[PDB]
Amino acid sequence: IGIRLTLPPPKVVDRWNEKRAMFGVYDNIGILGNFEKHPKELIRGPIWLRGWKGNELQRCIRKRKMVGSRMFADDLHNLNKRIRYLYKHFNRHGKFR
Amino acid sequence: ISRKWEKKNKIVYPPQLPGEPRRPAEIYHCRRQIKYSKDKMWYLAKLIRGMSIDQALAQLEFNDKKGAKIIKEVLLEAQDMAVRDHNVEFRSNLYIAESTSGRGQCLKRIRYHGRGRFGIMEKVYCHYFVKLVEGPPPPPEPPKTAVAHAKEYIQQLRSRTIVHTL
Amino acid sequence: TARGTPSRFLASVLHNGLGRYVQQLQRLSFSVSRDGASSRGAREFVEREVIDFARRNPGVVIYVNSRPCCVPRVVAEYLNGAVREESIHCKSVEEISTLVQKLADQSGLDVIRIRKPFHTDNPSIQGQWHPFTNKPTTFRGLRPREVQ
Amino acid sequence: RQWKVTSEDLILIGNELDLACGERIRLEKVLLVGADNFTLLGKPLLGKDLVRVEATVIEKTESWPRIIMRFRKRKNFKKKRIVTTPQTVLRINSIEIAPCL
Amino acid sequence: RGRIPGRQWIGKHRRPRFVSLRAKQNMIRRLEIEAENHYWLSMPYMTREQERGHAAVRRREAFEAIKAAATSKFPPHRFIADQLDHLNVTKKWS
Amino acid sequence: VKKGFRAAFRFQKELERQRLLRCPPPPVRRSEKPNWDYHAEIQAFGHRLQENFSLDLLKTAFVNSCYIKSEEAKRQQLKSNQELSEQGTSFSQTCLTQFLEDEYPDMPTEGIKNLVDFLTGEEVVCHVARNLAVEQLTLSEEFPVPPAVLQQTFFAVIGALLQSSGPERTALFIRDFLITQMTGKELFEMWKIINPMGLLVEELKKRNVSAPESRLTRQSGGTTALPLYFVGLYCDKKLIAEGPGETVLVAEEEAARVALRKLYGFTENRRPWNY
Amino acid sequence: LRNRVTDRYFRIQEVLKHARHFRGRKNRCYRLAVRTVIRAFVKCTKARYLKKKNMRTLWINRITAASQEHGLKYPALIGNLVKCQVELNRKVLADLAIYEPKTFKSLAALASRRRHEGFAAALGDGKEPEGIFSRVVQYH
RNA sequence: GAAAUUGAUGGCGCAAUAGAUAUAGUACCGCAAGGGAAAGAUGAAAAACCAAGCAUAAUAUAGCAAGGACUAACCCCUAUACCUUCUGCAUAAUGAAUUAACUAGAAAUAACUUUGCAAGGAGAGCCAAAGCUAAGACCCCCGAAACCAGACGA
RNA sequence: CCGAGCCUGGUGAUAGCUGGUUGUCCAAGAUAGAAUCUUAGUUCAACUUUAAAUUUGCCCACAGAACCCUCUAAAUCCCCUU
RNA sequence: ACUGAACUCCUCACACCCAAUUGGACCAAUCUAUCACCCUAUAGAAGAACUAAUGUUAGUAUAAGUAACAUGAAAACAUUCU
RNA sequence: UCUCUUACUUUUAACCAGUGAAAUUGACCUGCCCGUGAAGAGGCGGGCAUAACACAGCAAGACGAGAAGACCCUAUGGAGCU
Ligand SMILES: Nc1nc2c(ncn2[C@@H]2O[C@H](COP(=O)(O)OP(=O)(O)OP(=O)(O)O)[C@@H](O)[C@H]2O)c(=O)[nH]1
Ligand SMILES: [Mg+2]
Ligand SMILES: [Mg+2]
Ligand SMILES: [Mg+2]
Ligand SMILES: [Mg+2]
Ligand SMILES: [Mg+2]
Ligand SMILES: [Mg+2]
Ligand SMILES: [Mg+2]
Ligand SMILES: [Mg+2]
Ligand SMILES: [Mg+2]
Ligand SMILES: [Mg+2]
Ligand SMILES: [Mg+2]
Ligand SMILES: [Mg+2]
Ligand SMILES: [Mg+2]
Ligand SMILES: [Mg+2]
Ligand SMILES: [Mg+2]
Ligand SMILES: [Mg+2]
Ligand SMILES: [Mg+2]
Ligand SMILES: [Mg+2]
Ligand SMILES: [Mg+2]
Ligand SMILES: [Mg+2]
Ligand SMILES: [Mg+2]
Ligand SMILES: [Mg+2]
Ligand SMILES: [Mg+2]
Ligand SMILES: [Mg+2]
Ligand SMILES: [Mg+2]
Ligand SMILES: [Mg+2]
Ligand SMILES: [Mg+2]
Ligand SMILES: [Mg+2]
Ligand SMILES: [Mg+2]
Repeated sequence: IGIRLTLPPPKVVDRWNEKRAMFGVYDNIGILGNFEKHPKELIRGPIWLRGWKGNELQRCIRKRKMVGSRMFADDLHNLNKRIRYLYKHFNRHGKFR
Repeated sequence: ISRKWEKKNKIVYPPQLPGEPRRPAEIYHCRRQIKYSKDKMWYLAKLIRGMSIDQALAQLEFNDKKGAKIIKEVLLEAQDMAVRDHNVEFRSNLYIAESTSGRGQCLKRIRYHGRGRFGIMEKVYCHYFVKLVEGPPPPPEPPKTAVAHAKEYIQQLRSRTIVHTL
Repeated sequence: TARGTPSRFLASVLHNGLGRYVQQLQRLSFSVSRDGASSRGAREFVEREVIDFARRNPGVVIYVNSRPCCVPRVVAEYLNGAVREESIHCKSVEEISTLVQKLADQSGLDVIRIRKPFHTDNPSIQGQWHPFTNKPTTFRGLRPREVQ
Repeated sequence: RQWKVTSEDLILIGNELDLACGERIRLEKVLLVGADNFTLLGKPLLGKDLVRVEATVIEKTESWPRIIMRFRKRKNFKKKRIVTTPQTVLRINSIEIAPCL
Repeated sequence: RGRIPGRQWIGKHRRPRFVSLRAKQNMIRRLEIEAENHYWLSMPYMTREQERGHAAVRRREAFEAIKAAATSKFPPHRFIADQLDHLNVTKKWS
Repeated sequence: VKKGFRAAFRFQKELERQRLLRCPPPPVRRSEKPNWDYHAEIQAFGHRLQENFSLDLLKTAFVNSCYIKSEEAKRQQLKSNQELSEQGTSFSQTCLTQFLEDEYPDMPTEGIKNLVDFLTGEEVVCHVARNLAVEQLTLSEEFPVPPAVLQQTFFAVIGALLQSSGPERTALFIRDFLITQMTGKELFEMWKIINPMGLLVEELKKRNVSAPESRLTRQSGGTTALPLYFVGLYCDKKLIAEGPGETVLVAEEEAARVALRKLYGFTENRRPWNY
Repeated sequence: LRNRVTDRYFRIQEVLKHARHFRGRKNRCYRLAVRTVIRAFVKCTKARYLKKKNMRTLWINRITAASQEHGLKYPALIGNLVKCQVELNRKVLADLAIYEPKTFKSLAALASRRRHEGFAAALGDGKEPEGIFSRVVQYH
């Protein structure tokens, strides 16, 4: 009974809207623009993970380091607890050692 | 919830040809959310199942169960609507083709036990359904006689084949 | 399982081999698509094999309908009225050819358990065994312990 | 296998025979030929000049799906396979004998 | 009544087992086969000195083939045709 | 709600299947349904039967008079198959009589006529037509095609074959598609008779044989509710046949049937038909 | 609930379809139907060996019945047919017994003939002429 | 676990057991601190077929309930539920009434595979005696009695 | 519900202990011991798996491997051929 | 003499019966990019799959219509009586 | 109290009417004897028995329900006290 009895409303996707049409443009800004701008500078998102990647523990550490002072009280407490738990898990648990 | 029993009275058949047997009238009636257990109602439904309207009313008038009065009221309403709307000529010329009790929407309550413990009561409700068919009640299925029983045995013997061979 | 599935006896549609063999398959409807990777094999089959198959099997009418389809299909209709629908979705040309040939060579009878690998309408030529075969007869048909 | 056969009989061989449907064949390994009043027995096979059994490849099919299930209790050992064995239905057109005794 | 203590066939007090004529005949048959085996092994064709080195060449060649198979293990070739054939997934009609 | 479309589509297909099973649609002639071309279908019919039908004759055979009347009525709001069906019926009857007489010279004219009637009857001809797809190509004003119309169309097809190929090919067609229908059938399964003892007495009188004497060859459980009686018919103290039964009368009747089969040469172990 | 199963209905049905003909809740509840269906499929797989074994047992029983009707025992009939070099298998022998009683009587007579030839050879052990049926056709 | 030093515009999110606990810190529970829910679905206008459980329809000798079958449901023959745990379980060892939904493998080192470039690789830093760069691919869930801090309670 | 209250928080405490650990299919796969507050565990060996390089791996002919000890076993090791 | 396996032969086909562990080939559904357009394809991702944790929530069973529960009597329902 | 229990009243009880839980429950088409076996069988082997279902009792068994035994041991698990 976890199956709907009617077809869901048709999902129409405009493959040629502006976003999809111009997606990927300026990805080669560096190599095609005398390397004035690195492609990572085209990344819009959280300040602490612009042009950067890492596991959950590294991401949490970076977030606390970069915006920890601007975080809300309970959010920062949660981040500290998450960093503590991730440290314990990654440094004391796992199949391989 | 489902309410198909009520809709079953709204089906309109095409006009019958002159050289066609007269289609017996069928009247579907029901009562919803009766404060009565469906298990208890089933016994009354089985009792009146297959009987004529008058015989069912007679049995229900003298049965002591609470559901008997409700079923009698439902049957009387069914008879009235069959005569008024479904073009049934005679009141007495109706028999209970179908009679069943269905589970209703029940309410959950708490029953307090001896040591701070409890049980979950259920304020049980039941539905009741009837189909009234015009015409005399069908004759009861006669018990199969020794002759027919031996005939069936001999047919079983004759049906034997040489199994697992050409 | 056999107990959970219907079964039948080995049989032919109209004693198909006695007088002359008759190809039971009569209709093959190929629903294909102009576009769609699923029916690429169906398109190649229609291009390269369907004509040869049609001329090899003159008793089968083949209807190739190219319409927008996500699952290309082949519907085989047999003389006995049986209709078998198969999906040729994402099947290569060789797979489609083998499937079509199997449909052509297959009769319309249901593909269910066959109780016996054989079927004789005249199983006995010398007389089916009964208890009185291989039993000598006595004078005047006297049963045992009969006095006269 | 050994089949007891008669004219108009049907036989279900459990494999493809690499023969087009409706094609006529001669069954060469005939162990026994029998009539109402006499029977001829090979040692172990009767002669070609004695007996001629002819059939026709009526149908080529796949058997109904057979389930092959393997299970061992308390070992997480459960396996399922579906197999369809190719089959050919043949109709035995005639059984002819010649006076070669 | 008539219990065998513990488990049959293992304990100190096991269920008695008796050899049947069938088992005796089977063992005798196997013994006869092995006696014939003794006889047929008692007559070597060549002596040890005569056989010395008579198959050395063939054995060496067989091992050389094994070594060649072992040392020829090396990744298979890769083809532009194989890479480009994937473009056919979007092959359409007109 | 679970996001997705393919599971919902599959469930819709299953619901449609269940709806169809619960309320199956009325049967519809194959012409109405898609993937149909009459010319291709009729050509495939001819090729499948492996006979050089003339297309005009075959179309005339398939078209029925009732279809013509219905078409004229619709037009208000073609040559029928009468002559072809008559020719086919006549030729089929004569050819079946020839085959049966050649195969069973001892069979009486009444038996031959009854066998021909069985082979050309509505049931057998209807079954053959349905399994040969004559019904699909049949043009009639109502569906499913009634057995009479189907039989008429089948014999019209036979007549068209006669006009196209010739008597020899038509006789081969009949042998293949109607003579095969009596394979596995019993003489009196095909030719219903009453008083087989009377028929046997008459036949033996014609053959100048003493009237048969019923005799109790064997019996078992005579006093039980499941007796067996093997009753033999003896002429001049010579056994001509014997039959089993539950009662003595039934055994005698079956022995008479066996004797009739032996006399007419249609025994179960008779020579199989030659194709 | 980023990713959720939407086919669970069909996954359950794939087993309930095989469980429909069971008794009790085993035909309705998947937790029970799956176990019962797995057991049924395992039994079906293991039942092919038993089918062949029981077919051979039935053929042997029927051949024994017919041989006893003709006064012979099954071992004697089978062994003497083999000695006669008639390679009819048990299935065909049972089919002949049921449907060709006269042919089976002929085969039993042949088996008894060969048995008596063997008895005569054993009794008059030596270089006496071989029995007519005892002679074996040689293939090269 | 440093420092000198260097230089710095929405969603491949959830869609009523999900997403905030939230329709609400409400109802309810506790003296208090405090804990803490559930759920709703018509239409443009209301001034218009599917889970379990049952019923239709109780039951026929025998037995993991099925399989081989069979003309035939049963009768015939074969068959000691599953999971976990264990040397070994039908075990009279654990769990499970059942349906629906939810519910549990996170990642470095070093290697392997596939590209790119090549005594150099990398979009400063780093590595390099064929290396370097990039990618792919391995590391679970629930459960204590406890310990400590601050509140709330006679 | 006081061997020391209750609530919140650290807290997803920790647990070598118990339980659970969800699609299909194929394949290889049960091996001595050492150390350990350690024998309910772990690390290293051994076994096992995968990939790669190379050439010998197993079986085994003579010859050969101790006196103590008067005698003193089934065998073993080594080992070209095959 | 015969019976007797999944041993072996026979006809056809073969990757298709070891726990822990390990290698591999596929893959349901979801979203994204392009396709496709009566249910899809090639790829990229991930809260990606439950006959089992005295699992959590909800529904309905079983126990079971069972254990249990209730209203002093008559009457004109004024009233009287115990 | 007992030898040595009996009689009666009320409650309970059973039947009719109304209302209506609980632990428990893998599925059950749920027999006895002997033997076997994870060392005490309704389910396995050999025997015997065997139409079908209700209602009321009984407590020999389902190693019956109940509380992840408080006895005992173990844990480099706790805590109280000296
Ligand atoms: N990433 C992100 N972009 C946002 C958000 N809210 C608004 N924006 C962006 O803000 C831009 C302007 O938003 P509008 O609402 O059109 O205009 P506006 O009210 O002048 O915008 P603001 O000055 O941002 O309040 C758009 O590009 C939005 O996508 C947010 O929460 N996240
Ligand atoms: Mg209280
Ligand atoms: Mg309840
Ligand atoms: Mg014991
Ligand atoms: Mg610094
Ligand atoms: Mg919520
Ligand atoms: Mg249901
Ligand atoms: Mg038990
Ligand atoms: Mg248990
Ligand atoms: Mg335990
Ligand atoms: Mg329990
Ligand atoms: Mg005070
Ligand atoms: Mg307290
Ligand atoms: Mg933990
Ligand atoms: Mg293996
Ligand atoms: Mg065998
Ligand atoms: Mg995909
Ligand atoms: Mg998940
Ligand atoms: Mg579930
Ligand atoms: Mg659970
Ligand atoms: Mg109840
Ligand atoms: Mg009770
Ligand atoms: Mg009570
Ligand atoms: Mg009551
Ligand atoms: Mg016991
Ligand atoms: Mg009782
Ligand atoms: Mg006890
Ligand atoms: Mg207990
Ligand atoms: Mg414990
Ligand atoms: Mg400690």
